[PDB]
Amino acid sequence: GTDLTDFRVATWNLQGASATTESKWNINVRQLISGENAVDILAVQEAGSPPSTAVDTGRVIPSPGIPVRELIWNLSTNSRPQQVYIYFSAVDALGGRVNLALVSNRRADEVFVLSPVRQGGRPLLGIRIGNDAFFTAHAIAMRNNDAPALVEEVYNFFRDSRDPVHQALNWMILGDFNREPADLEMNLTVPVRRASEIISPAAATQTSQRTLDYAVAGNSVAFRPSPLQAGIVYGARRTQISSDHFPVGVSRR
Repeated sequence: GTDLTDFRVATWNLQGASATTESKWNINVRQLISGENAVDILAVQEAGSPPSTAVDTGRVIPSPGIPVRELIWNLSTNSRPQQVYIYFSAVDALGGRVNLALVSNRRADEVFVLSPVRQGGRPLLGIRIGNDAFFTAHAIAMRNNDAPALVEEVYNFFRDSRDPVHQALNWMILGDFNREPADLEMNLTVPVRRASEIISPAAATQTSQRTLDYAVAGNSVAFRPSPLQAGIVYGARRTQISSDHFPVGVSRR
């Protein structure tokens, strides 16, 4: 119990494309995951292609026909955070504008790959570190979209586990839900509402003043609210990155 507060996590839709993401990874993602205020886990949407120097470990990951690879990314041989692990899903083997990733400063103990909940939707990619699981999500930009069903899929996945320790993992879904926080909350079933909390920043997370990028923390057997808060990473700076979404960080209030 009392888990998620040990981690600084974040989510960023970097609006990347497979052919041109080198700077967004080698500069912008690198800055989020290293240095004095590094996040431990970063969820990425529209991830493009991973850094050219990150190398597949060959880890065998069970998956229901969804591409997923573990890569090691060596960042330095001095700077405290020396290497990180990337879990990358090429969603399209074609244009590549809706790929997903998780970056972590610890190897994943377990990797989760859950199927899309709607035709044309993205899968859910998650990792477990100890008693906590973290997912990256990218709901469809449409009216009345798949965000509630994505959250419901994660809640049911853990509830249905045969192992009681897996049923009680603390989970967090970080992503671009493509609807505002209250709009997601009101469209969840009663048991999922009572078993989770939405953690969202007070500010807009994209340039159109909408709050679309945030986190849902939950536990499928015994939920207790966590003292977590979300904020805009770099909210105090005027940034010139080629994404219309801002990174959103989550950690203890």
